[PDB]
Amino acid sequence: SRIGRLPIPVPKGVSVEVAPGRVKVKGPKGELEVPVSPEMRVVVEEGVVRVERPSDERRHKSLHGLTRTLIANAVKGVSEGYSKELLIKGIGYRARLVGRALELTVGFSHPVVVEPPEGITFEVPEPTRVRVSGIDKQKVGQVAANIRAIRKPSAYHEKGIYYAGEPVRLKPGK
Amino acid sequence: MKGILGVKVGMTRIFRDDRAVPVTVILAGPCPVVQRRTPEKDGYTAVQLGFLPQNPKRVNRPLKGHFAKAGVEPVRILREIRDFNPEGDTVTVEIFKPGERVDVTGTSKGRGFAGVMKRWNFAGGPDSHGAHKIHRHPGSIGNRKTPGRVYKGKKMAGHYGAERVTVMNLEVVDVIPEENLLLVKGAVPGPNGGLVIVRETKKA
Amino acid sequence: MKVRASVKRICDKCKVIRRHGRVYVICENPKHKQRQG
Amino acid sequence: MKTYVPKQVEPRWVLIDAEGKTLGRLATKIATLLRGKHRPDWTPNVAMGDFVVVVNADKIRVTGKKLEQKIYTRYSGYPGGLKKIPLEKMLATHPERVLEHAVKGMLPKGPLGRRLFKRLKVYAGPDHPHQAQRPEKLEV
Amino acid sequence: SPGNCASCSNSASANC
RNA sequence: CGAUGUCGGCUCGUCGCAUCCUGGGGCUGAAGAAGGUCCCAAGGGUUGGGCUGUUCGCCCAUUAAAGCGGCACGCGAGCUG
RNA sequence: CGCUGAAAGCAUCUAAGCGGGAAGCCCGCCCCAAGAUGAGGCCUCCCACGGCAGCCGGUAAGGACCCGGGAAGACCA
Ligand SMILES: [Mg+2]
Ligand SMILES: [Mg+2]
Ligand SMILES: [Mg+2]
Ligand SMILES: [Mg+2]
Ligand SMILES: [Mg+2]
Ligand SMILES: [Mg+2]
Ligand SMILES: [Mg+2]
Ligand SMILES: [Mg+2]
Ligand SMILES: [Mg+2]
Ligand SMILES: [Mg+2]
Ligand SMILES: [Mg+2]
Ligand SMILES: [Mg+2]
Ligand SMILES: [Mg+2]
Ligand SMILES: [Mg+2]
Ligand SMILES: [Mg+2]
Ligand SMILES: [Mg+2]
Ligand SMILES: [Mg+2]
Ligand SMILES: [Mg+2]
Ligand SMILES: [Mg+2]
Ligand SMILES: [Mg+2]
Ligand SMILES: [Mg+2]
Ligand SMILES: [Mg+2]
Ligand SMILES: [Mg+2]
Ligand SMILES: [Mg+2]
Ligand SMILES: [Mg+2]
Ligand SMILES: [Mg+2]
Ligand SMILES: [Mg+2]
Ligand SMILES: [Mg+2]
Ligand SMILES: [Mg+2]
Ligand SMILES: [Mg+2]
Ligand SMILES: [Mg+2]
Ligand SMILES: [Mg+2]
Ligand SMILES: [Mg+2]
Ligand SMILES: [Mg+2]
Ligand SMILES: [Mg+2]
Ligand SMILES: [Mg+2]
Ligand SMILES: [Mg+2]
Ligand SMILES: [Mg+2]
Ligand SMILES: [Mg+2]
Ligand SMILES: [Mg+2]
Ligand SMILES: [Mg+2]
Ligand SMILES: [Mg+2]
Ligand SMILES: [Mg+2]
Ligand SMILES: [Mg+2]
Ligand SMILES: [Mg+2]
Ligand SMILES: [Mg+2]
Ligand SMILES: [Mg+2]
Ligand SMILES: [Mg+2]
Ligand SMILES: [Mg+2]
Ligand SMILES: [Mg+2]
Ligand SMILES: [Mg+2]
Ligand SMILES: [Mg+2]
Ligand SMILES: [Mg+2]
Ligand SMILES: [Mg+2]
Ligand SMILES: [Mg+2]
Ligand SMILES: [Mg+2]
Ligand SMILES: [Mg+2]
Ligand SMILES: [Mg+2]
Ligand SMILES: [Mg+2]
Ligand SMILES: [Mg+2]
Ligand SMILES: [Mg+2]
Ligand SMILES: [Mg+2]
Ligand SMILES: [Mg+2]
Ligand SMILES: [Mg+2]
Ligand SMILES: [Mg+2]
Ligand SMILES: [Mg+2]
Ligand SMILES: [Mg+2]
Ligand SMILES: [Mg+2]
Ligand SMILES: [Mg+2]
Ligand SMILES: [Mg+2]
Ligand SMILES: [Mg+2]
Ligand SMILES: [Mg+2]
Ligand SMILES: [Mg+2]
Ligand SMILES: [Mg+2]
Ligand SMILES: [Mg+2]
Ligand SMILES: [Mg+2]
Ligand SMILES: [Mg+2]
Ligand SMILES: [Mg+2]
Ligand SMILES: [Mg+2]
Ligand SMILES: [Mg+2]
Ligand SMILES: [Mg+2]
Ligand SMILES: [Mg+2]
Ligand SMILES: [Mg+2]
Ligand SMILES: [Mg+2]
Ligand SMILES: [Mg+2]
Ligand SMILES: [Mg+2]
Ligand SMILES: [Mg+2]
Ligand SMILES: [Mg+2]
Ligand SMILES: [Mg+2]
Ligand SMILES: [Mg+2]
Ligand SMILES: [Mg+2]
Ligand SMILES: [Mg+2]
Ligand SMILES: [Mg+2]
Ligand SMILES: [Mg+2]
Ligand SMILES: [Mg+2]
Ligand SMILES: [Mg+2]
Ligand SMILES: [Mg+2]
Ligand SMILES: [Mg+2]
Ligand SMILES: [Mg+2]
Ligand SMILES: [Mg+2]
Ligand SMILES: [Mg+2]
Ligand SMILES: [Zn+2]
Repeated sequence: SRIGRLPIPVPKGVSVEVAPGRVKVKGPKGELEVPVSPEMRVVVEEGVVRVERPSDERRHKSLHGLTRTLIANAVKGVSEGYSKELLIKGIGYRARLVGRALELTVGFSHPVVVEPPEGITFEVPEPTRVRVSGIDKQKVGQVAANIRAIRKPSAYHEKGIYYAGEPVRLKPGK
Repeated sequence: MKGILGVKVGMTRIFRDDRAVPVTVILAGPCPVVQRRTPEKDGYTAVQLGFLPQNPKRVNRPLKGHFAKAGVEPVRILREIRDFNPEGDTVTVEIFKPGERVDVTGTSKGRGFAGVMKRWNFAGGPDSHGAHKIHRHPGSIGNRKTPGRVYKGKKMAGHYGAERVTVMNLEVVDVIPEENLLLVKGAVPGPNGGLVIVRETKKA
Repeated sequence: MKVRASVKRICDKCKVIRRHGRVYVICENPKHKQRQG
Repeated sequence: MKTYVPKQVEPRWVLIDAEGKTLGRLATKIATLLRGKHRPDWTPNVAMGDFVVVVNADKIRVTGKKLEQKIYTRYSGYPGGLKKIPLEKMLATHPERVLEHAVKGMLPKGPLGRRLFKRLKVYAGPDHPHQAQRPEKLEV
Repeated sequence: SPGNCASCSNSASANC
């Protein structure tokens, strides 16, 4: 029934150093800084990072759970890494990689060419399935969201860009 | 941002691809540079251009020393082109080639004291049906006790024209370097003989 | 989006939240989306 | 006896670092310096306050949501000519006006008050050109 | 007109 | 009440926004197209004519649209009457 | 409309933080503008005149007056 007090397992060898209002997480896949409220305290133990709040007032309880997850996400980010998948659906709809870029054919009068931000890598296996990959979890989700917005699921037809595991809830037409 | 000083000479029309293109003809160069405005010295970037030779017997000592430091013959007009730094020390019509687009700044023709119908295209009054001495009059100029005054900027009679006008995005139809001539499609502010400034367009 | 002075839950899936000084009712049924105003 | 009136004094020059100080609470003291009410010979109808140089005016501080919500206002006289500039943008364009506007509204209106405003010299950034006057650094 | 005789102010010339 | 000229039209604007159009939206009993309803938005735009003193209204032909109100039922030391 | 995300093990556009997004807002374009008395800046010219922050005079660089005019203009400019 609590997230802030949940100890953070740390794989080996990802290192986590604490600094005023920022923790620095270094791992195999890269590095990430996590800006932390000075009101919390981040504690490093044997292969385990922990966070403590100074009181039980709501701003401290609210910051507490947040701060633990932000650090846990960076630790998973530099070791496992993060990724999201997108499923293209629709008859003429497909995707292909061009250099490091992502080119979308989703029913417009033109292709749509998405360029990967620094720290993000695009891969197209099947021409109908895209995977967004990176070490920053928010950044991975942001890019994935950006791509999906180019052609959202239709309300009436199984056409458009879909999240992997996104239900197909359609409504009748005539 | 290229620019050059010039004099409006007059209008005609030429024929280009079985079309008649109205042109106004501008005698642009040559424009010697007499001073450069640097960010270190002046806070901005510009060239002071000279234009049209002047009888040295007419040029006072303060001006004559300005020309001296430039190594330039006395000239009748000095105007700056902002954000223009030409490689040479002389600017000529050949900074424009046909097809480019320009903005031309002149002093419009001066109508003196212009009534409200010429200056602001007001509708005047009726010319019959009882209209009493108000045929060219502007009508109401306000409300009543609220606000009991007349807006700043109210359109009223007064001097009109003889003011700076820039007309923009004019196609350069031709340039005749042999004669410092510059043909431009359309109309340009001011009278024949007026001084004009020709600048690369700011439209895209 | 319904916009009204009385924002209430309509079904058991409706959720009352507070975004940027305003009260919303978000829900999986798009008709149940409400903003107070 | 009659109340002592001073002969013309030599004004003091004074330096203040505005960094991190609250806008209104700093302006209150600068106003007091400007009026000279910190002097035991304060006369209400002449200028005898100090000259006040202020640095780092761009790093003045404010509470609440005032960066977004404090609106400076100017009226041109023309129809529809009420302009509105929030604190944020005023700070990002003419940061010295934020302090100047606050001190200005805390000075007396009239000729003397206008002169006293001229004895304020507000600068953004850590430096000022009045080295010649050798201002005494004040703590407020 | 005020003038003539139904009204009586603001509106016509001398007569009195 | 030792006078604060009274409808409408014309002229000239200017403001409000409870928005007629144009721009941005959510919901739709939204297939598409076209609507409905609500939200944001006052930058600009908001036609010509027949009838009547008319304001309004009806009608004709169009329109992206033919918005509603305030300014002494805006404005007669500006006109009309 | 989102991303990430607690309080509240889930969920949440938000409480920390980050995106997208209007003919509207700020710039950008055109014109006025240092009486902006906070009277700005740059280039050039004259200069240490003779008499008891002041006075009277002769000048310097310059300017005005007068005149011939002007697609400038009521006069003025
Ligand atoms: Mg001719
Ligand atoms: Mg040709
Ligand atoms: Mg033709
Ligand atoms: Mg000339
Ligand atoms: Mg001209
Ligand atoms: Mg000119
Ligand atoms: Mg002229
Ligand atoms: Mg003309
Ligand atoms: Mg007229
Ligand atoms: Mg006309
Ligand atoms: Mg005209
Ligand atoms: Mg006109
Ligand atoms: Mg005009
Ligand atoms: Mg008319
Ligand atoms: Mg008419
Ligand atoms: Mg007429
Ligand atoms: Mg007539
Ligand atoms: Mg009559
Ligand atoms: Mg009359
Ligand atoms: Mg007549
Ligand atoms: Mg009139
Ligand atoms: Mg009145
Ligand atoms: Mg009236
Ligand atoms: Mg008034
Ligand atoms: Mg004039
Ligand atoms: Mg003009
Ligand atoms: Mg064109
Ligand atoms: Mg020639
Ligand atoms: Mg939900
Ligand atoms: Mg005494
Ligand atoms: Mg203080
Ligand atoms: Mg003090
Ligand atoms: Mg004082
Ligand atoms: Mg005093
Ligand atoms: Mg604030
Ligand atoms: Mg008072
Ligand atoms: Mg009478
Ligand atoms: Mg009465
Ligand atoms: Mg009387
Ligand atoms: Mg009276
Ligand atoms: Mg009377
Ligand atoms: Mg009276
Ligand atoms: Mg509204
Ligand atoms: Mg409003
Ligand atoms: Mg309504
Ligand atoms: Mg609309
Ligand atoms: Mg729309
Ligand atoms: Mg809609
Ligand atoms: Mg149904
Ligand atoms: Mg249908
Ligand atoms: Mg549709
Ligand atoms: Mg709504
Ligand atoms: Mg509007
Ligand atoms: Mg308005
Ligand atoms: Mg309107
Ligand atoms: Mg009509
Ligand atoms: Mg008829
Ligand atoms: Mg009619
Ligand atoms: Mg009618
Ligand atoms: Mg009426
Ligand atoms: Mg009727
Ligand atoms: Mg009827
Ligand atoms: Mg339409
Ligand atoms: Mg219609
Ligand atoms: Mg109305
Ligand atoms: Mg009223
Ligand atoms: Mg109106
Ligand atoms: Mg009424
Ligand atoms: Mg009535
Ligand atoms: Mg009335
Ligand atoms: Mg009206
Ligand atoms: Mg009358
Ligand atoms: Mg009337
Ligand atoms: Mg009236
Ligand atoms: Mg009146
Ligand atoms: Mg009257
Ligand atoms: Mg009156
Ligand atoms: Mg009559
Ligand atoms: Mg009659
Ligand atoms: Mg009658
Ligand atoms: Mg969601
Ligand atoms: Mg979420
Ligand atoms: Mg926040
Ligand atoms: Mg944003
Ligand atoms: Mg987005
Ligand atoms: Mg446009
Ligand atoms: Mg706005
Ligand atoms: Mg100018
Ligand atoms: Mg000046
Ligand atoms: Mg100037
Ligand atoms: Mg002057
Ligand atoms: Mg001022
Ligand atoms: Mg002064
Ligand atoms: Mg002064
Ligand atoms: Mg000065
Ligand atoms: Mg000056
Ligand atoms: Mg300067
Ligand atoms: Mg002389
Ligand atoms: Mg003359
Ligand atoms: Mg004259
Ligand atoms: Mg004359
Ligand atoms: Zn519901």
